[PDB]
Amino acid sequence: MEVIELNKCTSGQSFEVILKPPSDPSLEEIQKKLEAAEERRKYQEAELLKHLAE
Amino acid sequence: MRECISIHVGQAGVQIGNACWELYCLEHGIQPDGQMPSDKTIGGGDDSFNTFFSETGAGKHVPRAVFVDLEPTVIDEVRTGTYRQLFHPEQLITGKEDAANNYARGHYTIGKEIIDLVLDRIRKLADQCTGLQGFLVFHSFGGGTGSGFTSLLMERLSVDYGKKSKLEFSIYPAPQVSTAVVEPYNSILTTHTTLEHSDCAFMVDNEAIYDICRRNLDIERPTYTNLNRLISQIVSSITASLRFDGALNVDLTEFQTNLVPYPRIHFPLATYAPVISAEKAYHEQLSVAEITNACFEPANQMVKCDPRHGKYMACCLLYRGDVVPKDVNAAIATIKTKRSIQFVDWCPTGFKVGINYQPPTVVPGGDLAKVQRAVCMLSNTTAIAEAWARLDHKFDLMYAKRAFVHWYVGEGMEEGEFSEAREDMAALEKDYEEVGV
Amino acid sequence: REIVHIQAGQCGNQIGAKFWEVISDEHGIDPTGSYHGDSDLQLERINVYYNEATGNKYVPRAILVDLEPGTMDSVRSGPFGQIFRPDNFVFGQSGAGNNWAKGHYTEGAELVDSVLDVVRKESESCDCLQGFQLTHSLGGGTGSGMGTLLISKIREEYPDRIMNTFSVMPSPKVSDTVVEPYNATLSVHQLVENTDETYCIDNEALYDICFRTLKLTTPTYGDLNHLVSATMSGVTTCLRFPGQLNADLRKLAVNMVPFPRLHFFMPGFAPLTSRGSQQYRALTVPELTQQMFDSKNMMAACDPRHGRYLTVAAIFRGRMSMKEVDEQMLNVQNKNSSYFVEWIPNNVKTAVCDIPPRGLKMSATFIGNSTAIQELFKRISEQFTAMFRRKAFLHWYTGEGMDEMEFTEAESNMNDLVSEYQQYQDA
Amino acid sequence: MYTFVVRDENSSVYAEVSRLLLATGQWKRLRKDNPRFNLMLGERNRLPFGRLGHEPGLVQLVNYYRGADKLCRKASLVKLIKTSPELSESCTWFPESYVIYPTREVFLAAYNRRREGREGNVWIALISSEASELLDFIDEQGQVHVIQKYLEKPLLLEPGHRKFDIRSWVLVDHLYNIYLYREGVLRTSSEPYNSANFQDKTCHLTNHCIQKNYGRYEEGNEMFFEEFNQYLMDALNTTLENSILLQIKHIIRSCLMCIEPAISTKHLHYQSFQLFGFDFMVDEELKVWLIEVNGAPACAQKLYAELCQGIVDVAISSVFPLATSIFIKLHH
Ligand SMILES: Nc1nc2c(ncn2[C@@H]2O[C@H](COP(=O)(O)OP(=O)(O)OP(=O)(O)O)[C@@H](O)[C@H]2O)c(=O)[nH]1
Ligand SMILES: Nc1ncnc2c1ncn2[C@@H]1O[C@H](COP(=O)(O)OP(=O)(O)CP(=O)(O)O)[C@@H](O)[C@H]1O
Ligand SMILES: Nc1nc2c(ncn2[C@@H]2O[C@H](COP(=O)(O)OP(=O)(O)O)[C@@H](O)[C@H]2O)c(=O)[nH]1
Ligand SMILES: COc1ccc2c(c1)CCCN2c1nc(Cl)nc2cccnc12
Ligand SMILES: [Ca+2]
Ligand SMILES: [Mg+2]
Ligand SMILES: [Mg+2]
Ligand SMILES: [Mg+2]
Repeated sequence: MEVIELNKCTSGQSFEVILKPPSDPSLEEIQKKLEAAEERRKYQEAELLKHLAE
Repeated sequence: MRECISIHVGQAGVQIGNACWELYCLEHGIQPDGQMPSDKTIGGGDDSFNTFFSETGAGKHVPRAVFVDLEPTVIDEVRTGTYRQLFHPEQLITGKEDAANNYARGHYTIGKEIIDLVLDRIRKLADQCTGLQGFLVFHSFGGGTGSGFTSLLMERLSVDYGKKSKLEFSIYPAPQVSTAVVEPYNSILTTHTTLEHSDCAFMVDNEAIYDICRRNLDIERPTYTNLNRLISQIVSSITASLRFDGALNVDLTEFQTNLVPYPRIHFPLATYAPVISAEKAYHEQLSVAEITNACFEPANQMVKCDPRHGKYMACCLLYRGDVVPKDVNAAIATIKTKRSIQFVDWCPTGFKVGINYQPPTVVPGGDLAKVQRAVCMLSNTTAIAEAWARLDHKFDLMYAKRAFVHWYVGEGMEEGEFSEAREDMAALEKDYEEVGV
Repeated sequence: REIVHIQAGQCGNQIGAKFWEVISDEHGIDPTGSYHGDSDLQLERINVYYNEATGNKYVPRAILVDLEPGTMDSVRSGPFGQIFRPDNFVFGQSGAGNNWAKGHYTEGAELVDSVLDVVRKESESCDCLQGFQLTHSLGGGTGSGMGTLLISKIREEYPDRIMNTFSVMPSPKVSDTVVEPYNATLSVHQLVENTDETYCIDNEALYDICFRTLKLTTPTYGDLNHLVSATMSGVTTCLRFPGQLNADLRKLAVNMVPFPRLHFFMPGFAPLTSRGSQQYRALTVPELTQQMFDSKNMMAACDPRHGRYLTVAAIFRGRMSMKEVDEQMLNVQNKNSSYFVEWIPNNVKTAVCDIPPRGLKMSATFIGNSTAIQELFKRISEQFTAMFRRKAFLHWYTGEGMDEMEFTEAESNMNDLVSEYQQYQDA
Repeated sequence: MYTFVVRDENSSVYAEVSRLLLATGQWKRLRKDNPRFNLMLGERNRLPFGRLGHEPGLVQLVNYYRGADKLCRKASLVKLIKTSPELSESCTWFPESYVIYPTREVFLAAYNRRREGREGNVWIALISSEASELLDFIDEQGQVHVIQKYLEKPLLLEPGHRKFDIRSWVLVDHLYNIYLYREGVLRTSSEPYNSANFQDKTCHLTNHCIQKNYGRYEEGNEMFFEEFNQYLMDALNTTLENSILLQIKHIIRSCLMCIEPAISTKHLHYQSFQLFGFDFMVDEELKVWLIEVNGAPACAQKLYAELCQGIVDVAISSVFPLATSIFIKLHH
């Protein structure tokens, strides 16, 4: 067990103990996704209103 | 000093943020009105606590925090509560109708209408920062807002803050306290969309927190207040190194370096000891050895799982109270001989230890007893994949019949997002399996 | 989160008025419209069902509809009749004659636009309208035919609001006319398309509960409506009272309805009580639980053991051990797990409200989405076909312009609903 | 009423345990995949331990110890004995063994010191004295297998000059009590042992199936303990208890106490028990050797009734109580 990088301050201390060594989408792509989903909602709602109009 | 902004999304995130900020104030000596007598540098400073608090000319210490919910009920309780003077009104953002427990409604329908407002309010806090580190995001997996809005917010934060770290505190769904039957859907959807945008995520299973409260606090039926005050203790242990002087985990970047050697396997297991009831008339104070040994008892973990049947990639011990390194190493030496602690072959077998001498603080009149020393272990063990296994199985049972799927498709989501999200999870389980056997 | 309430026809208005009596008592509101209550919990969510009038008087967000004035004159005469906004009384004079076609196509078409005007005025005053709840019968003409016409029109004007109904199913045991199976089958077709959640209140079950359990030899509509008002109070508990859940109609629909057409719930209540007879012994939590799951407490004459529960919502009311509630609720699931579909994990959810209903110290209300509800639709389907195979009594309908094809289509849709319920009973 | 599910339809033993449970009238069986069970009689491979102990209001129990395979796979067993200090410092009851992959340096180091000592140099995977002869078998097989010393001078029962192996059934309960069933069985060979012809099939491998001369000396080529004890008394002037069973009990305790920290469910959200089959060899000096451990053993037909009943009494009803013992508790 080797103790490493012992750092002490008034608030406490820290250190490391070793036992054994080793053996994004763009803003526009986002708004395209959000608006494609909104089209699908509006499409589904237009079908409902069309069915209700029949 | 480098600032950190906290973002609380949905009921779970908002209520856990209340608990955390209540605790933070008690730990730093900040009163409910924002005054901090011990702070002798008025109107500003670059002390360690300034990572989480900004300062007004009148000496007010205000959290670098934004609260967001798609419905106003819960943030209204903050707007009228004990700490109502702590937050500026513009950091408390609410809509009028929530996501109805529906990820798609939180991510697409309603979320698209409020994301830009939230980003502007976040931008207002970032402008007050001289060296913003990144964000700590609090949310549930199960809520429609906690799941759906969080993932939309995380995507945008990557766009607007590409260079900033993002940590998560995530509430994993448990039927003992859960509200909705569709939480497995929301959990899988939000994990898939958020995975690449989160650097490090601390999962808290409400089942684990619930049982700790029943067994160790003798609370027959814990409330959210019971669960959240306990959760705030663990969160405080984790963030103490950002708010206090010290050499370990001093910036968000260090959490990833110390706990996450692979990006996707970025879910460290938290274990905390001792949880002692305030009601007990006689209590025998637990030693360094006893609380360190409790870190390897599954009954003390934030997620119930069996680390003996996985492999470690990283392990931190975060002590608070009367602890000296000599006693830690003696305790670690004893524990190594008696416990099944296997590291992956490409990682050193060791503990990174940090000690804060101030013993944990407890909310007056709360359920936690005052203790002389406490510890929170952060370990990145493949054993946590059991929680993913549990969740994906429930997702599979429902999605095989397409049960409830029509509520998501009706909000503009496509059925294929379910299967895309589920195969990402399947990849995540396989990754944990490769690393773990 | 405002709800707009609508009651149509004789049955719709008789149970609708009883509903407003019972919950007005629970919220401490008198016939005056003034609040004379004891607890602030009674007023925290009073806005869900009541508008605030001048001088702090609460006016129900209720719209009273009928094609004849008789039952509505009775409502205005009734105990709480003065609490309703006079403008919300919308009525014709011709009557519907127990004829769905008259309610849906002819007489009701004349009146429906004036009802929609009052609905609009009530909606426009809402901070955030949740949706609508309708009280009606399916076996008459106005509540059945005009009620479903109203539902179709309300969905056209408010496509993104929730539509909830309390629908009374006809029974030959409590029967006004022989064409009730026609009216009901025509209505069920509309409900399957245009509501999100429908409480199936079966007059057959109400009769049997009054006869067999309550020991009432000759039950009246007043005795049946005592069971209805108690069930309506219970199932709206989590809408009217603050709790851990903060429930609303959409969250209820999302969690109770795995498939959009299978949204017909079996309600249940415990303890079963007859009118004006007080039970002095309270029920233990084990007893509340056992009865509320008992087929004898179901308001839809179906055998729950003949199907499987897709989802269940249970509300316990009174001062009791929530730990005991948790244990008992988990006990029935773990001891009868075969009757809960395995492919919806954790599909039984429980809520507790401290305030009990009037006259009880402990109550339990049950909301079941069970595939056994198909038994109710098969019953109506058989009565329908027994007359339709001979085109009997059809002239009452073809005289209002309907074609036999519309009956053939309605029969087919309901049989499809039946077979759809059967699909998940075997899965 | 207690609930249980069965996910290993091949289990002769737990087929009988399902019948016993149902017959009590206080156990109801559910479908394999219903999660609201008290007891899981689980599948042999990829049993989903991670999904156990998360059903609110259900004490859950399973008939397998997660991690017990480390003792029940020939390769893992060897590694466990070599690397565990609880065992290997001498470990005088396990045959020399080495793990070999087909795609060794330590193996030949001993094999050649036996060539130097002119000592017995027969080994097993399968039996032969020529390493190169069996290694050519190792690589043409393609999977991992061990190479351990073959016990050249066994104890042979007369009349027959036969060889045998001893199978002991041990149940470990949720509390980690170690229960050795008092009935063992000798799996006997009818073929007289031959020191010269190892490639000869049936005389050296005492497996029940492998003996398709079957049944000559005693029924089923199974000699139970009462007879074997009588033999040792008449023949060798000793008892089964003193000459063999003391060593067997020591070996069972040593193996299970070793892995106890890795597999115990004492503070776990679910519980485990497991029935094990220990297979032993006895040399001519009345010394007992552990051959292997079987994690899903089958019983002898004569004993199915008494043992499956004991599984219920000690391992199932201890946890789920209903409305002179057949085991010897091995203490630790
Ligand atoms: N630990 C803890 N869990 C909570 C809390 N509040 C809610 N939860 C859990 O979070 C899940 C429900 O998500 P919520 O946060 O309430 O939902 P939401 O984000 O507000 O989204 P909506 O569906 O729009 O209401 C369930 O699993 C709850 O048990 C809390 O205060 N503490
Ligand atoms: N080192 C060894 N020395 C002498 N004989 C051995 C031996 N290893 C095995 N044998 C003999 O070979 C037979 C089978 O070997 P082994 O026990 O390794 O596999 P197995 O067929 O028994 C699978 P299981 O034990 O699960 O039923 C044993 O019964 C034994 O007679
Ligand atoms: N439970 C109950 N059922 C009723 C009541 N009044 C009528 N019904 C039933 O409703 C059907 C007749 O419908 P009704 O409402 O009277 O016709 P409408 O006025 O045209 O809507 C029959 O099945 C009756 O049994 C009532 O007060 N309570
Ligand atoms: C099957 O799973 C469910 C079922 C119902 C509900 C939920 C989940 C989540 C919240 C909404 N909800 C409820 N809603 C309303 Cl009004 N009354 C309830 C009464 C009891 C239980 N539940 C609700
Ligand atoms: Ca300062
Ligand atoms: Mg919410
Ligand atoms: Mg009538
Ligand atoms: Mg074997």
